[PDB]
Amino acid sequence: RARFVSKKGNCNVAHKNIREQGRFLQDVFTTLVDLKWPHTLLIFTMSFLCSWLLFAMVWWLIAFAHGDLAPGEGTNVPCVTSIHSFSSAFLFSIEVQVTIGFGGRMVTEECPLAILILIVQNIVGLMINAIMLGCIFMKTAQAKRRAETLIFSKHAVITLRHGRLCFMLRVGDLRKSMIISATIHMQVVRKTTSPEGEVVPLHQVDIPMENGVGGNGIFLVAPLIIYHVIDSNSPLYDLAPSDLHHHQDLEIIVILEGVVETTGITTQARTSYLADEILWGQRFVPIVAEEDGRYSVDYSKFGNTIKVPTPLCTARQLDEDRSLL
Amino acid sequence: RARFVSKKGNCNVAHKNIREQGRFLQDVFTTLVDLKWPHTLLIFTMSFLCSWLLFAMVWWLIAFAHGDLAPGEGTNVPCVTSIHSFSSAFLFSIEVQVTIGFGGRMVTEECPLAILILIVQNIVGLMINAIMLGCIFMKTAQAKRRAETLIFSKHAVITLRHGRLCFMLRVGDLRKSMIISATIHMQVVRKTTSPEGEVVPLHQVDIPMENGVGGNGIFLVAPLIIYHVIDSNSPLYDLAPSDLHHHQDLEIIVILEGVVETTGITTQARTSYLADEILWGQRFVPIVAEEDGRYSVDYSKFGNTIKVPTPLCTARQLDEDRSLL
Amino acid sequence: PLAFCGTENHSAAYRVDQGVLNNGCFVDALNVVPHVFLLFITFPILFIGHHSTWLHFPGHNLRWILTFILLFVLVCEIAEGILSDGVTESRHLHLYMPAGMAFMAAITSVVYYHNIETSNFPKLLIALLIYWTLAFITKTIKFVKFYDHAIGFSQLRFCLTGLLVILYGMLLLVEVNVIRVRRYIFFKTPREVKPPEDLQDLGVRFLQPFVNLLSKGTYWWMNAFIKTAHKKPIDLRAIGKLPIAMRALTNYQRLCVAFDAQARPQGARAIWRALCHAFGRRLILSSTFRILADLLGFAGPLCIFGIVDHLGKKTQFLGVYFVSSQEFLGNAYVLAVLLFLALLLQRTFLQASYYVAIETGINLRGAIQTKIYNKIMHLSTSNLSMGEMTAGQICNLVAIDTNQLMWFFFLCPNLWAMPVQIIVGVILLYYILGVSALIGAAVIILLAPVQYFVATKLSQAQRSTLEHSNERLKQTNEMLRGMKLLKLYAWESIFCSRVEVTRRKEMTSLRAFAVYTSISIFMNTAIPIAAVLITFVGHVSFFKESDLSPSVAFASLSLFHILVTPLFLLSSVVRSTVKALVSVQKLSEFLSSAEIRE
Amino acid sequence: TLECLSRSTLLCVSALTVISYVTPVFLVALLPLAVVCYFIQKYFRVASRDLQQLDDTTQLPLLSHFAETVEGLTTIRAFRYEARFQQKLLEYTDSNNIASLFLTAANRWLEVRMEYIGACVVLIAAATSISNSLHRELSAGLVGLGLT
Ligand SMILES: Nc1ncnc2c1ncn2[C@@H]1O[C@H](COP(=O)(O)OP(=O)(O)O)[C@@H](O)[C@H]1O
Ligand SMILES: Nc1ncnc2c1ncn2[C@@H]1O[C@H](COP(=O)(O)OP(=O)(O)O)[C@@H](O)[C@H]1O
Ligand SMILES: CC1(NC2=NS(=O)(=O)c3sc(Cl)cc3N2)CC1
Repeated sequence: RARFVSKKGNCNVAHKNIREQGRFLQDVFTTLVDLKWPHTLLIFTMSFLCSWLLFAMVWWLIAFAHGDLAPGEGTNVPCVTSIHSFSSAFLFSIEVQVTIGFGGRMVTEECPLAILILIVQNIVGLMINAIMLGCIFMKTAQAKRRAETLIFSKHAVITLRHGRLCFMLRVGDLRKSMIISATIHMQVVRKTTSPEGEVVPLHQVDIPMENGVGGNGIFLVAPLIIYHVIDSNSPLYDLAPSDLHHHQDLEIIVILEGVVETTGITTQARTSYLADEILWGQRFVPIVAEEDGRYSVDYSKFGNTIKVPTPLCTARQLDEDRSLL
Repeated sequence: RARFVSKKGNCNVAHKNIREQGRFLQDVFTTLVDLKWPHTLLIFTMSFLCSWLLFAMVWWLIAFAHGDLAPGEGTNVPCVTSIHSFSSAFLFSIEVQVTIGFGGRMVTEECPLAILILIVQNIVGLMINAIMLGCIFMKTAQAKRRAETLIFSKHAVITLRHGRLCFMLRVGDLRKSMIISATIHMQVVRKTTSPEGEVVPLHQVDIPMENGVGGNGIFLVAPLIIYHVIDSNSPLYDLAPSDLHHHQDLEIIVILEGVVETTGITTQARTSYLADEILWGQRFVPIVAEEDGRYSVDYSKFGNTIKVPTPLCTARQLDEDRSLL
Repeated sequence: PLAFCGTENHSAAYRVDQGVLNNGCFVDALNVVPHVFLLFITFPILFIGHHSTWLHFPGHNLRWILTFILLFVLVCEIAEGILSDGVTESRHLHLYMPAGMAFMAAITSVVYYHNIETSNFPKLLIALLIYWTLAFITKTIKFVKFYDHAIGFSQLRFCLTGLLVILYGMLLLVEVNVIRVRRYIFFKTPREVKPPEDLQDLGVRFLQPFVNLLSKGTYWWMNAFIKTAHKKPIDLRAIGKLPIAMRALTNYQRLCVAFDAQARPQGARAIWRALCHAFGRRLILSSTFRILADLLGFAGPLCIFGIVDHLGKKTQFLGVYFVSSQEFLGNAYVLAVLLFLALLLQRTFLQASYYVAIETGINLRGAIQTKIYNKIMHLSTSNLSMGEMTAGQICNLVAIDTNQLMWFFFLCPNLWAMPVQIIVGVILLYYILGVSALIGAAVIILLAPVQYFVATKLSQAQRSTLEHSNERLKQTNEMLRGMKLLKLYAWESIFCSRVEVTRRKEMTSLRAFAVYTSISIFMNTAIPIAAVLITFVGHVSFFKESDLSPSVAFASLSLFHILVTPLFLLSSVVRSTVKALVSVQKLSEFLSSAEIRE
Repeated sequence: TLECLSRSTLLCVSALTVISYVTPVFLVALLPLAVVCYFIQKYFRVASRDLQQLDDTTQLPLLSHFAETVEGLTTIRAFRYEARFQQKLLEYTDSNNIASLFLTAANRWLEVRMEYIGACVVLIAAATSISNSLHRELSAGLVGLGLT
């Protein structure tokens, strides 16, 4: 038994046999933001250090070629003043590229090659600084860990609301910052087989969320019980309490796609519910109460359920029992 | 009586019993933009000042360890020139990290540790400057106070349009800049109880906005009277003028989610309407008139209502009276 | 001007040609690095960052105690550094500024640990670990250099940096104990402690067993209640539920376990031993806090001795003056600071002792009440039907007798910790005065048989008072319940006269108690005056060992007052003790009465 | 209580008069502490008056629960209601015990504040007297009087 999505909300899909033509190679910047903070920090320090060292070797080679490293008797203007060793060229490359300019070492106007390499180092340093500033800004403005504050209940509950036998959930927002345009996309993942003979191993069939006039949008401030009515068109129509064990291949995946108000970048919180994690005949305990000041949400009862008397038949059998009456 | 949303449009939901595992701690940048401008300014000045002071103590310790702080007789090259006290190391740390480089104090190439700590301070200063520039840019580009120019009327009106007894509102945009993809999401918040026995304290039931072909989108330039038809499927079907007082638990919440044209970040204006703030038998006065140049909106009459003869029955009783005729 | 090492011999202290590590005032510069590292790594984490389900890490009590000792030793280091640099013309910043930086770092470290413990973030404790490691290294180098220049134990700074490196090593051992128990580093991470069951969902609001030692000793968690009582009256909803250790059923089962351990019945002695087995551990804890408070109460007279002796009136080493322990103790202001700190600690310990004793008594009350009710449900009505006991006496076993036993359990740790305070006070009186203090202690001792005679007479008088008061309350109850018949028969004055006769016997016993109480108060207020007079006359007229001096005289005056303060309440102590003995005796009489056979 | 109150409230005013005689500058520091004490007596006395009353109103249903148990013992044991009434006793005892515990902890709160104020009195008087005896001579005997 493997899960399509983990409980934390990371996909367990392992890609293989990808013939690579450089389409992972062209998008350097997306991969550069995809790396972890130690890896991005390592590339960030290594690119600047390697650029300083490269132009350091260029400046040191200029000072060797012009005769500045040799002890001059006098009346000889160097290409760069006060360059005596490789460390002088390294400190001068740091002074040029980070634009510090201590001024013990400076470009004289004698050698045109020194002026040209000053131009080249300034343009390359501006390119590297702009690319690294943009990559670091995209790294900081990521909303991947804003989605970790969107909590989903551990168990999901199939019970009766208005005599419908709906499948319900619980979604809560820990932070006080709003998630704008929050939409809920629920799917059923199974190994469905067509009558013709087609076998789809992970056929995703979306289920409608019974909230509002046919819309996926929600307004998430307080935790909400998000339910899908198991009607005739639902894939869970033949689901029974004799099912919903660990060996069953039923999976239900909930996506919360929204925009963070503060950063303005869309995010999503994925979650999965296996068949053994779906409880039949329960009901979510209410957690919001009118306190003395205002409404209060008791998050200590966020995933708590209570056993409620429901029929132990499938939804189609309950519909047939209504048809008989 | 507590309100889910205030009239200004801030939620009064008080979160508690949140067991914290560091998911408020991983998103440093989102919290860093969530702080007020004095708090962000305090962190902004404190991070730079503490980095300057830390590397100042490092440079001063180097000058102590090499013997530069002692009065040298001569022929002794210091690690950094002209460092005589702690204030010299502090000014030199400011010169290095902000890349000023006055050049009275500069790194000589004698001590390799000074070169290494120059590299480390430059990399750390680039990291701090890039993170603070990105956080300040996200702080300035926030559209939270663009939503404060989206005004909603103080009272809301239940009256007859084409014999339907619709609930109507008023939404206006103060600024001349467009809000792109403006969508209106209206909800009814009550303590609804299911027939099975489930009690949801703040059950949010969305109501359809009767504007266009089944869409939430609006085109907001002039103020618009936004109405929801109280048909059979609406939760306000049994609402009567004997209701709509202060003790009634009915709340109606309007969300305007759009994208600001100038900044390109989505925003939302939330508003709430209690039962005593919903007026029965009124009608919004028209505020737009053809002036000599072009159309003019009189915002002094923006929330004004006039009493109009409406039936004092509920919507279901009016529907039954139509069925009798 | 304002140099880290003082500008002496043309800034010769900054010359590091002789091995910068063994050059002094650079190791003091090396000591600043872990503290500023901790401040700069901790201030953003605390600044950028309600939990009703907080737990505590292992070694929590030990960490708070070690932090308090660390703050005290750093204050002493600041004081000795300010004392040491006051002779040279240039102020040596390396003597007191690293110690103040260490003090601020230790305060920030304990704030960071408390925020982590109330937020359950053990993985961040690595940062504290690094700081302690750095601090340990930067201290031990200094200690090694102080050993290599032959400082020795005659200098206070050597002992203070030894205490510094010992406390840093102890805090490092506490940190590695924490990573051993809870594996927040790369390991299997198997251990989860979980919040206590009373705190998480039961709804208790008496947070005293669950707060840290600073809020356990200062009672800081009460503050919000003291605020909210202004805005809303305190009711039985603002007060939560009892904790499981403080519940009546738990203390009742503990008392039943004690009685069963005795049987594997009743009587006063067995009830006393059962109360000992059930609650004497908490009584020993309160007595230990009272013992520590009594020991720190003697820091007052000794500081007065030192301060007034100083007001009545050395080694250069590595280019910086060093202060011996005798010079540090004898320079007035420091003693005042020490006295202030000692007083604070003493008061905290004393309040802790009081709280523990009262908590124990309340638990005892609950257990006793439950046992009394469990005797009532198994009682026989023939006990009340034959005049063996009355319902007023059975209700007074809860309303009166349990309260007397509870107040004696309040007063028990003071009686347990009194002789240690008496012995140490007499020893310190001999240390300050000499043979004159032995004469004054002999004057105090020579009236102890009179004190015992007065105490026995008070015990007999209070036994007679309780015996007459029970009969008076019984007659008053039977008069009040049958008042209509007494009015109709005009017998109100006769029964009022009978209650007056019983009250007259009670007033005779109370008059005997008040006469011997006045004798006890006069004796315990004239013993200090006569003792002080005989000491201060014999110290000059009889003996010529030393001069009188204001330091010796006022320190001995403080010691005499501290020693005679517990003797002031002898009448109340003997009254509470004999009321407890009577209450325990009649409780044993009630619990050993007849029952209903199965 | 009257003898204890007389001794305490007269030793306090005698000690304050003595310290004011030997160090008049202590009077300058006598004013803010008397402010701080007042604020503490502002905040404690509202709470304690609740916590005493709630301690008394929880003692009445406890003691009366004994009074109806003894006189109705035959009736309670005839209905086999011993366990229910013992559970009622457990509820009443828990209510009274936690009311007494909150009263105790409020008292400890007040006493910690007042004793820390007394330690501050010792520190201020010691600082003033020692600074005087190092600057303006107090014969080194009035200092012991003020400290004692
Ligand atoms: N107090 C809380 N803080 C944060 N998340 C919570 C909290 N309570 C429940 N959750 C979310 O619910 C899930 C666990 O639900 P469950 O264990 O049934 O709730 P509870 O712990 O209240 O019994 C977790 O995945 C978690 O994300
Ligand atoms: N001239 C205006 N400028 C800005 N906002 C307005 C204006 N008039 C009304 N509003 C909005 O309408 C609400 C008040 O409506 P109401 O007081 O009934 O209108 P009026 O003040 O015209 O009688 C306020 O919350 C405000 O946001
Ligand atoms: C209250 C204090 N002073 C004091 N106490 S005493 O022991 O009663 C006594 S006896 C005698 Cl003679 C002179 C004195 N002075 C300050 C302790």
